Order: sequence, then structure tokens, then C-alpha cells
Amino acid sequence: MLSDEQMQIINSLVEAHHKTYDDSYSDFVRFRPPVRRLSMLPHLADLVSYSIQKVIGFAKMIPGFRDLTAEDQIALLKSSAIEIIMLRSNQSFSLEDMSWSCGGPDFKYCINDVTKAGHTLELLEPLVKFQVGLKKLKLHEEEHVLLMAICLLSPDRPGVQDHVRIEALQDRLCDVLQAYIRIQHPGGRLLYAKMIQKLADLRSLNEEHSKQYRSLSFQPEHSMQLTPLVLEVFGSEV
Amino acid sequence: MLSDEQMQIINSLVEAHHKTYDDSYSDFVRFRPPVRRLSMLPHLADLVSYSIQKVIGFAKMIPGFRDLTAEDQIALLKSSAIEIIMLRSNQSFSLEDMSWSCGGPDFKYCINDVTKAGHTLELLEPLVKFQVGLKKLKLHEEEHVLLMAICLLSPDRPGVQDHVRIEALQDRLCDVLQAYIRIQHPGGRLLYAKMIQKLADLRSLNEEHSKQYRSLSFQPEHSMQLTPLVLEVFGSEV
Amino acid sequence: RHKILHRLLQ
Amino acid sequence: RHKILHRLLQ
Ligand SMILES: C[C@H](CC[C@H](O)CCO)[C@H]1CC[C@H]2[C@@H]3CC[C@@H]4C[C@H](CC(C)(C)O)CC[C@]4(C)[C@H]3CC[C@]12C
Ligand SMILES: C[C@H](CC[C@H](O)CCO)[C@H]1CC[C@H]2[C@@H]3CC[C@@H]4C[C@H](CC(C)(C)O)CC[C@]4(C)[C@H]3CC[C@]12C
Repeated sequence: MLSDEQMQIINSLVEAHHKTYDDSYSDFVRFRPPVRRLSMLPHLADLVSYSIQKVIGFAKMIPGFRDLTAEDQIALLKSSAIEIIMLRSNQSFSLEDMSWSCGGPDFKYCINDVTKAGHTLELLEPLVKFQVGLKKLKLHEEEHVLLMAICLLSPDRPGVQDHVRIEALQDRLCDVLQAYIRIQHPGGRLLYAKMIQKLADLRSLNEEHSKQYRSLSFQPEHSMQLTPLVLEVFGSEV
Repeated sequence: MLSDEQMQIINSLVEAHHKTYDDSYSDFVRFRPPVRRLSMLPHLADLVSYSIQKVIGFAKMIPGFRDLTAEDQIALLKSSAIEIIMLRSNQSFSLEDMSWSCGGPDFKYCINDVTKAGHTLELLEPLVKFQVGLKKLKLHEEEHVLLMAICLLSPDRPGVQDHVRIEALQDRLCDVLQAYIRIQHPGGRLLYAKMIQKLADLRSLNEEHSKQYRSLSFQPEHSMQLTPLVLEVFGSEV
Repeated sequence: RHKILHRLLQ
Repeated sequence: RHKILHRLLQ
């Protein structure tokens, strides 16, 4: 049975997610419009840049994150941002569609669309397969937000100083998640192990995105299509 | 009577302008959409960033520009780009409207719209007054493109090394323009002097834009709305 | 260094 | 320094 403290953590993570995932997708009309080889890059760079702002907002409300040093906060967001975006995008992904549905018809994204932004199928094929594997787990929203927080608060990320402080934060969240699944998720005996495997999947996806981003960022006619916030977060400065 | 060499200069400048001013304005649908205090900044930053690319294309076809060193080319574009954009925008400005009409209704710009991108009336009131004063001159297209080239090739700009080389280029263009007006422009005895005064007007406008841009660029929630190419060209690096 | 990130983190 | 400008100037 979960304690009040463990329950307060769940409450605060759910509220944080609800404050920064917009189910109406109303901001997408603000992006440079989609065009359907690099024709989707303006739209999808704007989309990812928007999502980064949402991940930053979410992170700032994870209990303990804001007390870390500014350097550790930056280090955790720079290495985990693409992973959190992939994770949080599962709530618009559909097994029936194999697509991300974000409101209107202009903002439904195939595999055909997302291969038109400078990235190839060696990133996009594992990403789609990760989405369906994750969707099939049928996570409660409590499990979904806990996984995002655990992913964000991984101490084995380049640039973090206070390893022990953030590992302590992560272990607390892991404890919450294991107890949640045991008490509240019928048939979830194997679920925690599968969720941890998805964290490994994300590391692999992160590596492939980072390798391919280096190609874009070295071609100035492509990098000039990105946003300042994307250049900062996926850039190599320390 | 104009020589063949002076005539070849006019031909090449007109062709250069026709290659990089798109009378159909078809690319404007690619920008982040207008929103009608900072609500026009995404759209107008995209608009200005697009215009910078066009000015670079124009500059690369001015006889003599491409033979300057890469540093001098960068120095001339960084100090003159905003002036060339203000100048070239006169071909969509209307005395009847006091607006810039760029194709469809979403891309007609009032004084009300262009005050919604972080800049105030101490830039926008002189800019509009400059537009009507320029429009009233009824420049031939030959005079218009020559003025843009002369403005671009001003040696009294910060960062230029080869002053004497680019002053020589500018004097040639000035000679062309004075002879053009005398032979081909009826009643143009006072025109060259007025065009030179507009170059002074642009310096003042440049100074005010640069001062106000510093405000935007120091507020990261605003500068993050700009494009990488805008940050490069209006930035302070040497 | 990381001007926008710092601002967004408050 | 001026990475995009250099590229656009060829
Ligand atoms: C459309 C979805 C988001 C749906 C959400 O519900 C909306 C709220 O976040 C995103 C998620 C992962 C994204 C891909 C990640 C890898 C890569 C990043 C790259 C960004 C760049 C160019 C900076 O590397 C752009 C192209 C992709 C393939 C992304 C496409 C959009 C996806 C699927
Ligand atoms: C709408 C017109 C362009 C019409 C052309 O025919 C289209 C092809 O170029 C532009 C010209 C000057 C622009 C202003 C310059 C000063 C300032 C720059 C600033 C750019 C920033 C934010 C980087 O400082 C955005 C806001 C303005 C006022 C510009 C608005 C659009 C105008 C009138």
C-alpha cells in the first residue's frame, strides 16, 4: 500500500504533465506549415522546439529537480530531451494508424512524413517500433508520467556532477513506480521490467538521433532551418 | 549618352534584382503565420530572414562584390542588410494603403501589424515616412536597383578592410546612376540629390533598428523567436 | 552559453 | 563565426 508521500509524488507528476501536454494541440497552427525530402523539416523543427519548452516546464515541476544546480538541470535536459519527447509523444500515437494524431488532418504524421526532416529509416524504423511496443503496454497515466520523470532524472548522463543526489531522486521515483504497479495494476508482475527495457530502447534512439543530428548541424543550409532553442539543446557546448 | 560598359552594369543589376525579388510572394505561406504586442514577431522574423537570403543572392551578382574578400562581403551585408530590405520593400508599398501588399490578404502589412514585433514607433514612424518619400520619387527600376547596389557597396561601414576597392566599385555605380538620370529621366535634375538623401535616411533607420534589436536580443524569450540567420546577421560578432 | 535554457529554467 | 553567411556566399 502506497504512503501519502509516495502518493503526493504521483499527484505532483500528474499535475505537471497535465499543465504541459496540451490535448487540444491548438499551438500547432503556429508552426511553419507542414509540406508533404527535407520538406517537413521547418514544421518538425518547430514541433520539436515547442516540445522542448514543454519538457522544460515538466522538469521544473518534478519534486527535487529545481533544487539541483543550474548546470545539472541543463545537463539532464540536454541529454534526455529527445527521449522525453519520444516518450510523451506516445499519447498521440495510434496502433490503428501507425501515426501520431495531433488534432486536425494537417497534424497527423505518418512514417512517410517524419522521414522528410533530414533523418533516415535507421532512426525512424526503431522509433515507430518503440511506439507500438510502448502503446501495447497500456500504461496508466501515473505509470507514464513516472517513466518520464525517471528518464529525465537518470544520473548516468554526460555532464551531471551531483550523481548521488539525482540517483537518490531517481530511486525514490522507481520505488513509487514499483509499488504503484504492484498495488494498482492488475496483471502487472512483468510490467516494471518492460518499462526499464524501454528506457534502454530510448538510449539507443537517442544515440541514433544525436549521430544524425550532427549531419544536419554540419550543413548550414539545413541547420539554418532549425530554431535557436533546438540549436542550444542539441548542440555540443558544455 | 551611356557607354556599353555602363549599360552592361545596368543590365546585370536588373537581372540580379529580377532573379531574387519574387513578385508572386508565393514563399510567404511558408512563414510562421501572422497573428493580429509581440504577436507578429514569428511571422516578421521569418519574413526578414527570407529577405536576408534574397539580399545575399542579389549582392552576389553585383559586378565586383564576389571578388572582395569573404570578410568584406560579410561586413558589407551585416551592416547594410536591414537597409536593403527597407529599400527593396518599396516595390510592395502603396501610398493609397500606407501598407506593404505582398500577395494575399494575410500578407498585407499596416503600421498596426509592424508595431507588433518588438519594435516601437520611433523606428516605425520614420520607416513609413521613408517609404512614402521614396515612393513619391517614382524611380525607374534601373534607378531602384542602382540605389540598392550603391547602398550595399558603401565603404563607410564598420568592418570593411579594402575601403579603396569598394569605394571604387561604388563610384562607378554612382557615375552610372547620374548619367542614367540625366539621359533617361525627364525632369530628373534634382533626383540624384534626393536619392543620396534617402541613403542618409537609411543610416538613421539602421541605427534605430540596431539599438532596438539589442533589446530583443537581450531578452532570451524574444530572441528564441528569431531565426539562426537573423541572429548571425544582426549579431555583434566580428 | 545556454542563454535560452537558463532563462526558461527561470 | 558566421557559418550560415559563409555558406550562402558559397
Ligand atoms: C510528432 C511527434 C510528437 C507528437 C506529440 O504528441 C506532440 C507533443 O510533443 C514527434 C515525437 C518524436 C519526433 C521525432 C524525433 C526524432 C526526429 C527529431 C528531428 C528534430 C531535428 C531535426 C532537430 O533533429 C525531427 C524529426 C524526428 C524524426 C521527429 C519527428 C516528430 C516526432 C515523431
Ligand atoms: C513587410 C516589409 C517587406 C515587404 C517586401 O516587399 C517583401 C520582400 O522583402 C518589411 C520591410 C522592412 C520591414 C521592417 C524592418 C524593421 C523591423 C525589422 C524587425 C526584425 C527583427 C525582429 C529581427 O528586428 C521586424 C519588424 C520590422 C519593423 C520590419 C517589419 C517588416 C518590414 C516593414
